[PDB]
Amino acid sequence: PNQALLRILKETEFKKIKVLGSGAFGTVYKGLWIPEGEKVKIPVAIKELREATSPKANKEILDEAYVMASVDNPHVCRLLGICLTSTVQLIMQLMPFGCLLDYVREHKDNIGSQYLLNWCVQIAKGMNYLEDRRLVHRDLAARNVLVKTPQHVKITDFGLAKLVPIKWMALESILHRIYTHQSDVWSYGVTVWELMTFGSKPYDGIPASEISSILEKGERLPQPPICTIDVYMIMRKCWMIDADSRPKFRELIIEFSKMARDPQRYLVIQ
Ligand SMILES: *CCC(=O)N1CCC(Oc2cc3c(Nc4ccc(Cl)c(Cl)c4F)ncnc3cc2OC)CC1
Repeated sequence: PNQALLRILKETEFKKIKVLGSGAFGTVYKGLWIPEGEKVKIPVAIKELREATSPKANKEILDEAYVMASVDNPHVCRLLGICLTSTVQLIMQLMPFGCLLDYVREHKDNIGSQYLLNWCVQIAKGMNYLEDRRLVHRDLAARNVLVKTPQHVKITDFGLAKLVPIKWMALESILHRIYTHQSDVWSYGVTVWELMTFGSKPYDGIPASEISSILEKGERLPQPPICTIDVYMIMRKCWMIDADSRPKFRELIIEFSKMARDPQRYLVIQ
């Protein structure tokens, strides 16, 4: 473990400025990092996890935090600092444009095929890096991809589950609680479907308990109108029951990179 990669922050070093979101996990804020002895105010995001009733020990938390601090890839968010008190507070660079799911929903009219394909490439690059580190994300979804700038996105919330999204999970994860890189590939396929539909809800209106029976019967998310069969076939391959028959993230990089070269060929957008 490279301890230098992770800053242990003092409560005086950072300030919460505004609420960005809240959920069962806790609260996420926009704030400022003001390291002592420096002349800079750094915009950051601060995530405060809900106070644990039987928390993991501080040693265990730091061990996971070191892993999150060691991620070095342009398409995966890195843990910048941590503050451990009654709660766990995580500090990361601010991604000013928010989650990609909100972004595609707000910009449905103005999003072209090259943007969409470039995002697919960047997401697969991030996931491939995590696989290279032998790390399983387990919660990839459009809501967990953040927009640093419109053409630079990063996968977030890695390791947060350690420290249930049935509609993004591979069948084996639902039935047997098995999570692997190939189950991440299934989630990747759903994430791409979210983007191609400009933020539609997958299996809209269907209860979580019914999803597995839908998947067992061979039903899958429908082909988005803008996707050519070439793009849809890739998405469908991510949803095969046999996990090893799904594409590899390394393969997804190559395919979407090729399509990104001729976007109008692979996406038909008004
Ligand atoms: C859009 C889906 C949704 O409702 N939300 C996701 C984005 C949230 O707004 C922003 C969050 C961040 C984060 N989040 C974050 C994730 C992991 C970790 Cl460890 C940490 Cl410390 C985080 F802060 N990170 C960076 N920038 C942003 C920016 C956001 O909006 C500008 C709201 C809920």
